[PDB]
Amino acid sequence: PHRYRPGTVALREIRRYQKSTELLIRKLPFQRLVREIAQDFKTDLRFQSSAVMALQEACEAYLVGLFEDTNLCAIHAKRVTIMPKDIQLARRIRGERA
Amino acid sequence: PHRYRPGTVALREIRRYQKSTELLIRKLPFQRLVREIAQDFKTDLRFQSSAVMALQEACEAYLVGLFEDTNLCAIHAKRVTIMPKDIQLARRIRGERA
Amino acid sequence: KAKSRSSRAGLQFPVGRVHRLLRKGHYAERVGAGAPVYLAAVLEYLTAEILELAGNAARDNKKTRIIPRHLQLAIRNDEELNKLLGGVTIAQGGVLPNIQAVLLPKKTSATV
Amino acid sequence: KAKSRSSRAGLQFPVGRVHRLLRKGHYAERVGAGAPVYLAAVLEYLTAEILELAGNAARDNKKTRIIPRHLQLAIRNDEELNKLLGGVTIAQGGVLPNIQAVLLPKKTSA
Amino acid sequence: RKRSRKESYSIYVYKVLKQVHPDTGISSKAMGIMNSFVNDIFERIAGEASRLAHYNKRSTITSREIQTAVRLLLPGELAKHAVSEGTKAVTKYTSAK
Amino acid sequence: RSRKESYSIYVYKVLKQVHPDTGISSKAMGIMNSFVNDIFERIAGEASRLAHYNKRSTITSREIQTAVRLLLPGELAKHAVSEGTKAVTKYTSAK
Amino acid sequence: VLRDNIQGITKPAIRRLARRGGVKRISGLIYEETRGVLKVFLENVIRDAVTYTEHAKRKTVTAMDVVYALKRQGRTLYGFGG
Amino acid sequence: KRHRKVLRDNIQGITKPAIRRLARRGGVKRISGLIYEETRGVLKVFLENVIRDAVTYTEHAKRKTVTAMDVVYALKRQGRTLYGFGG
DNA sequence: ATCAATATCCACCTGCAGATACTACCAAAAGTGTATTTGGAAACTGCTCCATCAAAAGGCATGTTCAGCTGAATCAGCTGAACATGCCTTTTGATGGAGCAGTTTCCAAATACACTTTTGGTAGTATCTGCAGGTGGATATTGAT
DNA sequence: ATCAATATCCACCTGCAGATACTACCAAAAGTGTATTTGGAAACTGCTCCATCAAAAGGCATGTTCAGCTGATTCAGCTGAACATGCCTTTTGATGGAGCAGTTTCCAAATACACTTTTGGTAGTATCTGCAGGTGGATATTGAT
Ligand SMILES: [Cl-]
Ligand SMILES: [Cl-]
Ligand SMILES: [Mn+2]
Ligand SMILES: [Mn+2]
Ligand SMILES: [Mn+2]
Ligand SMILES: [Mn+2]
Ligand SMILES: [Mn+2]
Ligand SMILES: [Mn+2]
Ligand SMILES: [Mn+2]
Ligand SMILES: [Mn+2]
Ligand SMILES: [Mn+2]
Ligand SMILES: [Mn+2]
Ligand SMILES: [Mn+2]
Ligand SMILES: [Mn+2]
Repeated sequence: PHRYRPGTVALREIRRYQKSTELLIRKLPFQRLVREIAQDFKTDLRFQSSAVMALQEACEAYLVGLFEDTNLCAIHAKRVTIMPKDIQLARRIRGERA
Repeated sequence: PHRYRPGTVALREIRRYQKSTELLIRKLPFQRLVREIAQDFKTDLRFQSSAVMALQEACEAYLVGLFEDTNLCAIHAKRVTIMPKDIQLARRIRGERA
Repeated sequence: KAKSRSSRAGLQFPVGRVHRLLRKGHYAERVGAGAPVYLAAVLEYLTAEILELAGNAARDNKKTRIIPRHLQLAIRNDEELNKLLGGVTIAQGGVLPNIQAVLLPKKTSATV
Repeated sequence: KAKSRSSRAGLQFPVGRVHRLLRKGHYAERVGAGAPVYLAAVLEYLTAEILELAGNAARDNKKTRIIPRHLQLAIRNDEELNKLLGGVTIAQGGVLPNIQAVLLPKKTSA
Repeated sequence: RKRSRKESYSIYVYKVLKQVHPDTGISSKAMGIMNSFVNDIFERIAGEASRLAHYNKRSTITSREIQTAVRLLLPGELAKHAVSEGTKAVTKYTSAK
Repeated sequence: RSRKESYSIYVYKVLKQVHPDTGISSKAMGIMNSFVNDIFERIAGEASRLAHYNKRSTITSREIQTAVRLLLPGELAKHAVSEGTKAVTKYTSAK
Repeated sequence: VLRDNIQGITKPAIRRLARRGGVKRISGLIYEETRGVLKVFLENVIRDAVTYTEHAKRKTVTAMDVVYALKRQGRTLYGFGG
Repeated sequence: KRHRKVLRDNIQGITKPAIRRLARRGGVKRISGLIYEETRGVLKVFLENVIRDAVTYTEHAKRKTVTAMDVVYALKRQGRTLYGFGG
């Protein structure tokens, strides 16, 4: 029986995904969450295919970026594990809140 | 011969300075640094005293602003003492060299 | 019977002015007669909201004259004005008194 | 008879269309004969610059067709293009392979 | 030779100040910040408006552009109130000719 | 069925001068178009401000230049400024 | 088996985004924290988009609506026009 | 003429005592020795980026005097909009 | 939990700097009210392309196991805070000079404008082919032993 | 070290999704010839920026001392990473109609014109008055013992 050690697949997933550009959230569940949030602003809305795809590209871009700055915040506190407090520090310093 | 313990006068100064709005950089040393840097861009320049003061206002505001973020980074690392690497983490996440 | 547009609209803020500045920046080929009324109102409205919160700060510091420090305490203490003016610096404004918790002394009993 | 302003200034970019867009962009009341030439040129140059580097990234990856992934690698690996576009996302760009040192495994006999 | 006329919003900010705080003055510095504030917000809106008109192939900025631009630029309760005070002053100005 | 103008003709011309045996996906072509519109607006806009700051009713090549100085980094700026000044000279020097 | 839409953004999806951002090791609390951030983003962006839609007198949110939104939210997106 | 006296090392006029006062306003309690040099550096970059733009406006206007408005237009461009000096 | 040093607070008191204020008043705005066009709301359709929906298909929710991470407790060295001492620089307030922004008048270039002549660029079409995976098998990396 | 279990690389193939290539027709560029507009060229202001310097407080530089913070160490227990499914959601593909967007119409509302009126910004003056900063003096706050 064979077993890769904690972090080894992780590093592998990093390399794999830093090499690709394909979106990483499944399309439908994103499309539902978009249509839901929008309903709170105007009812019976329709969404051009491209408009959702635009939103997803922006949205994933944003998060990937925030995970960089998060990971730099974790690392700063001599950790290798991102925690909420790290996402929090990044979004504070980015000017996004507090 | 009486002695305030390390960090009691510091806290006293935080209250003092956060309470005031006067500029904390001596005026003349700051005016020379402005003429020095400019001259190096273009010679024979003159500055409306208000142009020098506009710069000093922005600069102190920027620095005070940076120092808030820096302090956060220090604290994030479970320290109370700001270090270069805090200023750098702050300016990385701000996108001043991301 | 020259009757101010400002007065016609029920405003202090000068509609005539706001129509001329919209023309001179061009911003578009034509300016609707309602645009500079709506805008002069929104401007009046926002200056009012600030002056009320600033005056309050002035009164809170036992002053009769609003200075910059006052305006700053107003803009920064209001969640919605803060976000509007998030990327703006008020000369001679200072900062809000704010010391991180972890930095405060802890030489007393208190915690058992 | 009818010369192109493009061909006159010796540009691939359309000095006519740039002039029109400057008039009808509410940028000012009046637009000098030179501005839309100058601009057309500056857009051409910068287009040239990026395609160059991208072309090179498509060659680095054994490919003749430039894709977004090539434009991202071009821009984000050039110090001066990366600053200019620092506030821009490239759809289907991904990111530069980059793994913080401290996250790499111990390694060596020691 | 006669110094050129440099117009401000000072007259109007003062009228409004006395409306909200009849006994409260304002420093020439604070009145400075208050001028730059109006000038700033004026552009931000006029801008968004300028754009928005374009985005829909319209050559005319109307009170309908001004309003959308105000919903885009102002957060929550400032927007609601600013849109009221607008709509109101327009509805009045219309019926007040 | 109405004409949706782009810059994709002139991107493609400028591709073939620079990499005559290199192609471009539609998606890349879109990014390039966003790019040109983006920089167009950035320059036109800074030039608009400049004209207004100096009570000038006219955007000239001089505005486009200052603009390009302010918006472009160091080396990009120089090389755009040249490419511009050249194209203007070439256009003037053309009966 | 009804489940919230925000929970449609699954741990393995969030893990994948974190991986592209160079994250090795992920606290369990990240996934909710992340969904909350992702929600605020979309709110902030979609609100502005719809506001453009309603100005255009349309019931269909266009790519351009989103792009114009994303531009005034400082997140400018290349490849969807404009 | 007199030719102006030579300007050099003026960044050292941002004294250790002025940098602490600023950090205090930013609510800083303990300051490493290495901060003062780091801060001088950051300040110098900031000042350069602003003065460059400012002077770019001054030159565009064909003035030899940098105005308050040149600094304000520069600060606005850098996304550091300043109230209290005109515009 | 007492007490001593010293920082803090607060409430009056002057003499300004800066605010408010009386015009004077007048150049530039604002606005009044004709005479334009003319932008765009409105109504109608047609043809995209969007929501739905049911078959095809491949990720993810699930519990167990333990590797190794985080965070806790301890300690030592040394850094940075505080403070006393000596004194150099900046601040403050003039002055005289002049450099140079800021105004005002001619207009000769420079754009705008209205019309006409042509054509470059788009959008349908009509073909062509880069490469996205699929296979085979060789080799590298990892991890247990 | 060995040995293998699994991941990774590379060379080759090939159908087709998505390029490039081709065509015609028309919006919008360019040519022509008036019709406005502008932004230096010269010629003067007065302002305000520069420099200078003298006096003196006021803050800065420096050296000493040690409190307590940082960062190193060690460690136990906790918490995510790894790992395999079949079931459940997503994905894929095709149908009907919502609604975007193309188009013409026409009138309320916008621009342009050239008068008339009012205003707000000014320079000149006076004229008040909020509060800056200074003094006691009463009242916390801190830190040692
Ligand atoms: Cl209107
Ligand atoms: Cl020109
Ligand atoms: Mn009131
Ligand atoms: Mn029409
Ligand atoms: Mn040690
Ligand atoms: Mn001059
Ligand atoms: Mn042709
Ligand atoms: Mn392949
Ligand atoms: Mn092989
Ligand atoms: Mn000494
Ligand atoms: Mn253990
Ligand atoms: Mn229908
Ligand atoms: Mn008056
Ligand atoms: Mn006082």
